[PDB]
Amino acid sequence: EESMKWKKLTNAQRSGLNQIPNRRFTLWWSPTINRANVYVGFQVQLDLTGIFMHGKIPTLKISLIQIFRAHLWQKIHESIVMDLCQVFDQELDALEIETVQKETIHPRKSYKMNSSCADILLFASYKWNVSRPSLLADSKDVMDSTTTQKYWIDIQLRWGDYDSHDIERYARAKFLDYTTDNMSIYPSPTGVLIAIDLAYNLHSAYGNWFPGSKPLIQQAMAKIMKANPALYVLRERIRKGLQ
Amino acid sequence: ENDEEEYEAWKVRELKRIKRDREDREALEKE
Amino acid sequence: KRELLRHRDYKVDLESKLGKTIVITKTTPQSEMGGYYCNVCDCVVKDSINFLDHINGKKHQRNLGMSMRVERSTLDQVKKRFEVNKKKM
Amino acid sequence: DYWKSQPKKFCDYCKCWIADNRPSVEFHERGKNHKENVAKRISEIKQKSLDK
Amino acid sequence: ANRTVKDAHSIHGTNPQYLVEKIIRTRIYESKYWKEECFGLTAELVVDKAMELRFVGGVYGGNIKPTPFLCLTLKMLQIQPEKDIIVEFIKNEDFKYVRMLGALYMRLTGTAIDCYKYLEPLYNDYRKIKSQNRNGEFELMHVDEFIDELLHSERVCDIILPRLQKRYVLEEAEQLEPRVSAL
Amino acid sequence: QPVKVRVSYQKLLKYYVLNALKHRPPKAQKKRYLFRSFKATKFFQSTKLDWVEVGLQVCRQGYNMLNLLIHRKNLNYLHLDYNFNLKPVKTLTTKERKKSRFGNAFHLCREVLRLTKLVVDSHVQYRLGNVDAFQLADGLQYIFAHVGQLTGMYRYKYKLMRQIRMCKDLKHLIYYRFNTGPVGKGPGCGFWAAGWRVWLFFMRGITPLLERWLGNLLARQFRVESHFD
Amino acid sequence: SYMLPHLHNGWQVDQAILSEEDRVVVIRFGHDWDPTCMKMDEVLYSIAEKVKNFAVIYLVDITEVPDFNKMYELYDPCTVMFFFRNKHIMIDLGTGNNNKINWAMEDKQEMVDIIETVYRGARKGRGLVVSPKDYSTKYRY
Amino acid sequence: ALIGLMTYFREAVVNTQELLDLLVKCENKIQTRIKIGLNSKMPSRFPPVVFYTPKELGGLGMLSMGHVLIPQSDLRWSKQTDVGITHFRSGMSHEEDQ
Amino acid sequence: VYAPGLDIESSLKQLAERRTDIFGVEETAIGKKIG
Amino acid sequence: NVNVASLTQSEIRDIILGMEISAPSQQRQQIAEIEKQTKEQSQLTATQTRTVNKHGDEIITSTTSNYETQTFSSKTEWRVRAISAANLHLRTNHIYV
Amino acid sequence: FLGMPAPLGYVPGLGRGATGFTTRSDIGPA
RNA sequence: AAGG
RNA sequence: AAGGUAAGUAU
Ligand SMILES: O=P(O)(O)O[C@H]1[C@@H](OP(=O)(O)O)[C@@H](OP(=O)(O)O)[C@@H](OP(=O)(O)O)[C@@H](OP(=O)(O)O)[C@H]1OP(=O)(O)O
Repeated sequence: EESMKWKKLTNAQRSGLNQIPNRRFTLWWSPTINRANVYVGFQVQLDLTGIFMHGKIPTLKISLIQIFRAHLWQKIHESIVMDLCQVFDQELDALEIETVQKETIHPRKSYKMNSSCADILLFASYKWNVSRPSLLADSKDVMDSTTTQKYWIDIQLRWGDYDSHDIERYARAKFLDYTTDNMSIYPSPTGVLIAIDLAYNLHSAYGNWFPGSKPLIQQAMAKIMKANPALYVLRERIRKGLQ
Repeated sequence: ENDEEEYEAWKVRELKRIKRDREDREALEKE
Repeated sequence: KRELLRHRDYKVDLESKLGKTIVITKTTPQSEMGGYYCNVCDCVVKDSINFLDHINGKKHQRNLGMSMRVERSTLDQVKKRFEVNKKKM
Repeated sequence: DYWKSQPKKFCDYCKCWIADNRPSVEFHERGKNHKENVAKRISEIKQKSLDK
Repeated sequence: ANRTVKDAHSIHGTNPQYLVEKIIRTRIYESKYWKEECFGLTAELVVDKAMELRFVGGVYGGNIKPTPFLCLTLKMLQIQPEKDIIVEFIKNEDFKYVRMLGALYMRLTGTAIDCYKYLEPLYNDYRKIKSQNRNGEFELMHVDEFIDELLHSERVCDIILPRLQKRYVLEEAEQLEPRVSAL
Repeated sequence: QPVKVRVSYQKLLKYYVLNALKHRPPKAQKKRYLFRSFKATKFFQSTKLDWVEVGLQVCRQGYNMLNLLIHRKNLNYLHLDYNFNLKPVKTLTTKERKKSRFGNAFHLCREVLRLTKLVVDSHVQYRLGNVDAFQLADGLQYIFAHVGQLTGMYRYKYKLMRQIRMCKDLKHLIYYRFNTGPVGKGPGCGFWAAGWRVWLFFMRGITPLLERWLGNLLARQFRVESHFD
Repeated sequence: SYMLPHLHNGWQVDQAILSEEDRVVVIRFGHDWDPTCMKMDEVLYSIAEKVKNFAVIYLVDITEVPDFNKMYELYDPCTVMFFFRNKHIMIDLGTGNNNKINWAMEDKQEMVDIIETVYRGARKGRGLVVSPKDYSTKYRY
Repeated sequence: ALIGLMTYFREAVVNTQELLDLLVKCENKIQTRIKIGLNSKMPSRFPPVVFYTPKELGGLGMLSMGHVLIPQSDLRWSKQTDVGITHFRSGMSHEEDQ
Repeated sequence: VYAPGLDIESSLKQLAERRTDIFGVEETAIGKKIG
Repeated sequence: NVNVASLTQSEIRDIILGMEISAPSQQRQQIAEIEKQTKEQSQLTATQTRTVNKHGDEIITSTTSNYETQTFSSKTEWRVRAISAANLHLRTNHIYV
Repeated sequence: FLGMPAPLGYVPGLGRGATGFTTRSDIGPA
């Protein structure tokens, strides 16, 4: 922006270059302008992204297209799934996991918020004892609800606005909706859904838990959020857009 | 066993149908 | 010479290749590419639903020497179908 | 915040613009329309040569 | 195909398939069951598919997903069967679901005279059946209950049935004999 | 009396005075009759029918006309129900919901036909024996006193706030002259003449606009101080 | 308004769109007698010499040449459309109609900027360009 | 412009009721200008935080000569700790709108 | 860039034909040509 | 462990000076892959998965885009365990009898 | 070319492969 | 590739 | 009721 300020440019070029401050301002406050409470109307899902536009905010849309270029959303989902795969592979014997399988899924699986499939499938050497569904932060688990031999993990990414950024409520709703509808198909009734708020860097998980799954996955997700490569790319892109 | 339970359910359904017919007739009778 | 429409006696293996991975190169023609393919109409479709739409389409039936018209059934054959279905089980 | 436009390729035979990467280019070239346009261009070139 | 057969005549002054809502018709036309097992169905083929029915219902789930029973009903609306075919469906005794499909078609397209002439005698059936709710859950009811819903409920299996002249009105004009129940 | 009915009286007097002031003698004209000229052409026949039957016929014809208008550009994803509610058959894409756009005139016609459908349906319910004559009268009174609730006419022409406010004022007047003495509050007022008159006087003025719009749409074909230099 | 070249049939309009390979074909659909068209044509005449390196301006009477009324929805008093290499270049003006300029402008520099943006976007191979100025409001205060 | 006006007529504005209505009208006009610059459609409710936040924190650094209420729904925030996620609000004890 | 002289004259003649509020003797509407 | 012949003049100047050509970390290598578009991405592999359309209909689709296609080589996968069991006699020489 | 007449049997729409557009349904002759 |  | 259409290439 500084270099072009002193170059020979036409009026259209200079008019286009005076919008970058407005784009920076719009994206700085984006979790506030881009709200369904602020702009009452229908939602449009940004292509290649899980971002819903509650109104035509081209000043914000243009700068959101840059941040999620080169399929950043898909790469973030894939990296988180892979990291959880290594986390569960490192704890095969302690958790009595006979094998950890990363399920084949749609390339646009992270994009589809209407319904979702399992991301990581866990098989048990012997049947696990499954607790009633509970949040990741919650620690009061009876751990005696039912039993299973297949455990699935769902990774959900979202771009929360100011009003809707309660990641725990989002995880609860997604688990109680995908596991109880006729759209989402899962290998087993028991599983956990992990929701990530990319706009606020909030993470949570709702669903069943087997002994040792929750205590491991807590700091697993914490470290993933702290030091993910694709998450770091998103952070740096947001910082560069915000200057 | 299963046949007896089926017969009991069929008799209950027939009684319910008789009651429904009586109610339908009484709807016109009252009005 | 367009014969009347007839029901498909064979099920379609929509979920036959679930989870499978198919390697495709430049030389590989449409026959062995991923997705669904019909030789009758020589086309490739990458959906189960779109493949069902295609095999239910006008052009696919036309390439089979067929027509979209469905024959009106008769009472005798309906009764005989009832009889044979009852006898089968 | 600098905008880098993705390269675009113009298919002369079909007179259309496509993305300049291997997947999009190969998908366009493998299509029926591109093959028909290429054959038509070859036929027109031969006809023009004979007419000349 | 998807349109009504040419030889078919109008029902209630409209297209025979139009007895079902356009939303539900569009959902049925896009269903996997309709595109797979209902591409071309004659009366024989409908009979063949009718016995495979395991439940009766309309649509279920958050998204409108039709049951095979509704798809077969719409198929019979599309390709019009003759009245004697409907009676033979109703006259069936071994299979309850085929008789229910015939009764539903008779209620949809038959005259108000026919809805009491051919469906009221089915009150003698009390066979237990499974009915799928709009939430995807299945519940148990009986044949007589389904006939009562057909003859008295405006909406059955997510279909708004055509208006019926009331039974006492039909009895007063004495063109239909009053129903004499077995009990 | 409550404040609302006093404001009702004042607003009714305001409308009366404004009508009296703005009155102008009718302009001289040659007597031309639309229905007489309809009879002259061969496209129209005459008969005598029950009013309820003609109401059903007019409702069906208006529904058919609107369906013809809706499916003019082959917009198969828009469905008009029999209560005249325009609803989509699927989850419309943004381009789909942009191309499925109609002017305020179309929606005003749709809501007018919806009001007629409501009236004819009330009369049919009376004829079917479902509702009583007193119930039919009370329902007709509720229809004209609550057009803003039953239909969304004011959204597509905000000048109908005048008609809606006048209907509310007449409702207040008739209710507080009616629910007096032993008679208390609740449904059963009836006396639907006032709102009926109000909305027919609305129709006599809204007719030419809709005639012009429909004629333009259904046809085969579709100062100095500024530019003196 | 009368100094600009005119096209007298649909074939002439097609040829004018087809002839120019390196310039934007700006065509105004309307009537020389319509005041809105008079304003737009005066604006186009004021800039005709300036943009002659990358734009050519033609005027078409939609009554004399009705071959594009149904196609291009030319049911407005004035309409300006942009074509580059036999492709209609849409522009996001912010008015809800991205296909044409259906009003009359008052600033020559405004129209020149729009023409330049269309030219650049079409040269890059784009079917839609974003106007440098929004027209969701008239900026009247 | 606003401080040039106010610091000049510091004592005379308050008795001038026509000026109080003019300041609010002009402030709302420029806020509407910013809102329509953001999106074409007008928001149903637009938070004052984006307007009146000082430019140091990314806001516009707006100065106000009007009575603008901040909804209590815009004073709540949450941060994620190690044990879990904790929700916070500003202006507790169920006070009136700030 | 600009139209030739005869074309300018023809365009002005068409404008005068279709603008009777400026030209002609009788005055029809802005767009009409009959009078 | 590099050859001096392949070093360019700029690299030689950097070596002579104190400029440090540090090898990017494993985290930094992953960041570069994510930050940049896939190099000459070739959709040579097609995967069929059971998904839903935009109207909520279960559908079987074949996709070639190289996303969500990374293979997780686990310690339980037989491919890893095969080379793990290779040269197993190393554990045989040292025992705790 | 300017001044030249249109060739007989020429459709000015598909002669150059032009594609139309629709902004709304209340505009245009069906 | 499928729909009127 | 709008000022909320990505522009495509394939099937
Ligand atoms: O327009 P309002 O004077 O407010 O009338 C409303 C109400 O109307 P809504 O259904 O539109 O809310 C009833 O009026 P009707 O619908 O019956 O015409 C009701 O009437 P009754 O209880 O007398 O039947 C009652 O009106 P009233 O003030 O005459 O009691 C009530 O008024 P409030 O909302 O002021 O209670």
